[PDB]
Amino acid sequence: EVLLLQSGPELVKPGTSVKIPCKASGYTFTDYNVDWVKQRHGKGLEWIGDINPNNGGTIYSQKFKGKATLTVDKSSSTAFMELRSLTSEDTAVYFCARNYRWFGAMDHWGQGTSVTVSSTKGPSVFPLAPSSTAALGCLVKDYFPEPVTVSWNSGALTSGVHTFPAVLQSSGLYSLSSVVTVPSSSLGTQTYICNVNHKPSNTKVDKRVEPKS
Amino acid sequence: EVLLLQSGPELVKPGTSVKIPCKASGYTFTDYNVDWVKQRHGKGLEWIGDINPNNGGTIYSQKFKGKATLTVDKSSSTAFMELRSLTSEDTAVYFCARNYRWFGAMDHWGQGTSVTVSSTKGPSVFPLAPSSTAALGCLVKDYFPEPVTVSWNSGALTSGVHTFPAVLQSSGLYSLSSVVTVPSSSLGTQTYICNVNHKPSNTKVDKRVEPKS
Amino acid sequence: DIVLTQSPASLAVSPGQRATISCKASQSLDYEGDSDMNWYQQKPGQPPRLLISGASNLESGIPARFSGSGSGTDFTVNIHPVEEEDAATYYCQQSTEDPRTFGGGTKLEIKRTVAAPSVFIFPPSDEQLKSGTASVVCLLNNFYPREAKYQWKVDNALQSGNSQESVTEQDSKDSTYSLSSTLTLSKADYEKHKVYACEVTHQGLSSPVTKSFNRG
Amino acid sequence: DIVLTQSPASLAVSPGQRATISCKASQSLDYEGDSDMNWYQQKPGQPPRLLISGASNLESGIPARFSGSGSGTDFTVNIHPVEEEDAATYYCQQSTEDPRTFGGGTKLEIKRTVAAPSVFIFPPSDEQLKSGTASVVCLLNNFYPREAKYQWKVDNALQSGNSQESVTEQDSKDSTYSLSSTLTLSKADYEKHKVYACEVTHQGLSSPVTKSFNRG
Repeated sequence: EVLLLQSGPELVKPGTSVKIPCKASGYTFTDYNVDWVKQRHGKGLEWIGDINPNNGGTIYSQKFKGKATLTVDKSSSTAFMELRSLTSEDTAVYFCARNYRWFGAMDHWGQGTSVTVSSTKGPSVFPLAPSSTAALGCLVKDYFPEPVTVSWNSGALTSGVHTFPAVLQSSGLYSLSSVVTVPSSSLGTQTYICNVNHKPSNTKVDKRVEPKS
Repeated sequence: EVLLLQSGPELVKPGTSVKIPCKASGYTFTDYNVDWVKQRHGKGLEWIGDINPNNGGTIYSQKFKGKATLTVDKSSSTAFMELRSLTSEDTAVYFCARNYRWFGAMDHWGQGTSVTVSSTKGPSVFPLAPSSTAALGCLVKDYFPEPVTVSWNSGALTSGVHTFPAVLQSSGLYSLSSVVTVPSSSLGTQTYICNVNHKPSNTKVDKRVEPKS
Repeated sequence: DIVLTQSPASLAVSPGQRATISCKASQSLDYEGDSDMNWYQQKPGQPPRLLISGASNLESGIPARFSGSGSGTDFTVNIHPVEEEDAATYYCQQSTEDPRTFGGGTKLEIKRTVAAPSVFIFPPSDEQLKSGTASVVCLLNNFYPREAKYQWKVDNALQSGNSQESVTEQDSKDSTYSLSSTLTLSKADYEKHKVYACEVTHQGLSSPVTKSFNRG
Repeated sequence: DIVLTQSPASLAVSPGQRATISCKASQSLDYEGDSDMNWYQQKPGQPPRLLISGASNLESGIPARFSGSGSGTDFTVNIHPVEEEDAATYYCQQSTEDPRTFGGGTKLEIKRTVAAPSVFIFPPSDEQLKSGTASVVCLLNNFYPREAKYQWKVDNALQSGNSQESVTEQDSKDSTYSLSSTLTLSKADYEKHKVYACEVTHQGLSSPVTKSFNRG
């Protein structure tokens, strides 16, 4: 019956603005206030504010006046919260909830929308040149978020290729390596260019790998 | 196509006689000899003999003359082997197989009938009297083969009852214990009779358990 | 800015136990005859669920095991009994004054169920001695977890290779096991010693328990 | 009573290897131009399967990897190559004279596949030094089984906590893994040392292999 529905996980850049929905159903909607609550990873619950869907009247917690903007659509039976000037401090699961009003109790909660506010970064791509069958590769480094896909010689080369799983570093950036074993004779002829796709930053980086002088 | 079918695992008493079938199908049957072969646990293959289904003519290995009797039924397209004077020495998987005849090669084999020749034995049933809630039981001992089922007070009593899994002893006989926890007050009134079924020996043994004088 | 201070911060409890959490409030929550105190269970990776609204009123579909409480500055949610499904962070919250504030949360850890073995020793029956063989039985009853080191010790002498053991399939309900070890000897090797015993070790026990009997 | 003596009694072989079994016979099996020598594979808990009838003639549906052989007293079944499905007891059998007799059987154990890692070291690219950070990479390629102890050793000094590692999902076909460890330092902490190395241990290797490079 009573169901509150929020959007899925949002990745968003510092200094922009996310508008989070909340689709109310199985009850009057226009009769109950909708409260909003912020929760950081493994931390506790922070009340943002509530909006009465009837008049669109809003009460905000001080800490969020000028950060959050609570909106609604009576026609679409849906609440909204717009967070601005996004900083890392705003990385959190955000919850809409129905207010019982008599005891001001959040009685039914939304699944919650996990919002992450960081900058998406394409990888630096350094080559792994061989010096003697030999192995060569490129090291994708400092990328956010997952995933990156790596082809070799524009996908022409596929055997010997070990594109490894990604590794999170302290920096909070990912880094994988793609390596390929090849005949040590073809080093003098065949050119080896690894291609690095990263749909998140619309990036495609090619890098020739050539033995050290 | 070519399928030889034998009976499942036989338990049989020393000094009796098992007749093992072999249902031939997907070939002429009356055109190919059927050889018989004995195999003991983790040992090798011993030829018993062969019968030509046409004339019922039989060749036997010396070691088995007077032990085995190879028979057939042309009408039922089925071979037979009758082992007599059964001793433990005859515990083995027995195989029927089709003879290629040109090279005398067993070309298609039966799944094999595992024959075990030992005496089936009902359990001795000793009581486990308590002396102080208290636990009591009976120890089923020296039985062959599995299974034994144990009720308490003719199945009237069922709570507290732990009929344990069976344990093979050096003797080659099984032994389980059935125990039950009961109020230490009811020791002075309620009678505790464990009932021991063993369908293999048509045995049913009742034993009252009563505290030691 | 009403500060609600939950106490304790973290408790570990066994299912079957009664547990109580407490919200102290910087000021009274009592207004117009009720107190606007509400409690939320949040299970890991799930949104919070309201249990108690108004420091007493159970929410629909919340078990009676959960109870409300009091007024002024002192509030208490009680779980009687606790069940394994209760592992969650419990949050207290006021609506007396804007801003609606939450307590710091209380982490409720369900303790691993530990069942000590009921240990019972059993001497051989007269009917068996007459038949020439002696069989002593040590029962470890309803123990959890499976790991359990027991040992036959006849007149303070560690026996070896003269005992087999069976173990029950873990119980569907309480996950408990039972073990039965059968030390077997000759009627001779039996009328030779006095105190037949059985030392049992298990998490559940403080110190190892030794069931023994005399007149061997 | 012709005695067939199989040799060897038990062999352990890797898939990819050629294996040969031998039946010596107490007397010649040669009669009317053929030898009445037959070989059976028996897989555990299955009936025997005939492979070779007449010391040469492959049975229908038996792979060409299995071959026949010779005459007189010397017979040989050959598996070229051996596959994991070949783990079985191989029995030799004559039909020259009644009684039909079997050899003692030869137990064929398929050896656990062991793949040594192809170890490769990689120095940081010029393009990266310019950018201020150094990243050395040690590749353990196509190793089996998973267990493998490697270590970064810079100018014979065990490095620690300055390297992360990723591992490939076990390959569908050859079950091989690959590992890539990325030792990360500052351009400073790089121009400080000379021989950057990487010691690798694995069943597959006789002695630990150390890939190293100079001009650090």
